[PDB]
Amino acid sequence: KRRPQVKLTAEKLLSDKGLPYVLKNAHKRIRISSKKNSYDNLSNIIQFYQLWAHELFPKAKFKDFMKICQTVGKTDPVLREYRVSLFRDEMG
Amino acid sequence: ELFPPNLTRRYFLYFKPLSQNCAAISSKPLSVRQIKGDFLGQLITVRGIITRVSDVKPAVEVIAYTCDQCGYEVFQEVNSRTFTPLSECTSEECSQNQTKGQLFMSTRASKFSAFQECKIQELSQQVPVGHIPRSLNIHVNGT
DNA sequence: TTAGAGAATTGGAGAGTGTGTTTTTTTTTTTTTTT
DNA sequence: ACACACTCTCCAATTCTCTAA
Ligand SMILES: [Zn+2]
Repeated sequence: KRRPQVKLTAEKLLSDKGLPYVLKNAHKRIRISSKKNSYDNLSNIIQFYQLWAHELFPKAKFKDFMKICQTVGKTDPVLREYRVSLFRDEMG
Repeated sequence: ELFPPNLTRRYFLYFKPLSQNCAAISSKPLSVRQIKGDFLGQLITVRGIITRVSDVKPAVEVIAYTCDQCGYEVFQEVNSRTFTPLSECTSEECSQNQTKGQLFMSTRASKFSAFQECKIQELSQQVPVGHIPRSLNIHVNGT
């Protein structure tokens, strides 16, 4: 056989390398200021997510990363279990 | 090995032949006619007059590249008079991420060595009657 | 309204095939024989 | 025989459709 293809998958997201890093650091990473423009602060939010997206899965363009994440986010039940777990933690 | 050991050798090395007064063929000078095909590979001594000298230019020994997408560097060693540069990042980590990145050459981390070429020719008073003088090509590297 | 089982369309991996390559002045400086 | 240009082929990745809970 030819070599099988490599893909983004929910296992990567649920790994310690994956989504928990964002929730462990996002409160410290991003910082808005009224003292800078709407364009300035809007440009600031996407830095951390772009670098994180590259570190997670360097395959594809950034838009493709988001639009790929949409499918597995809607479909996979284990990922949805993790997400309801997050919002239950806030309900706690 | 991570990189070829030639990339970090900061020195040159040469042999000096035996003193004839202690003496072996390397101590006994040969004219340019006496250098037969038997001597290929050996260390010898030659006596004659130099005819022309070239000016110095660099020659590559180890070439360095950079991969754009995965941010990784690879090396290539050159021995022959010509070579083909690399054009694909065959690194295993880069491959397993399916990251078909592009390689670019860099001078700032390559290794060069000085080169010069000359030619030597037999003394006119040793030429046998009716013949035309012969000559040899000399290469010089390093200090 | 979600999701999972089955069918159809497309991409490009990669394997294969054929190919090409070595190789009469005119102007100007200098030595030589000829009138 | 050694880099190239071009052709051919198969296989699996993807989206679309139908069914039932
Ligand atoms: Zn690479």
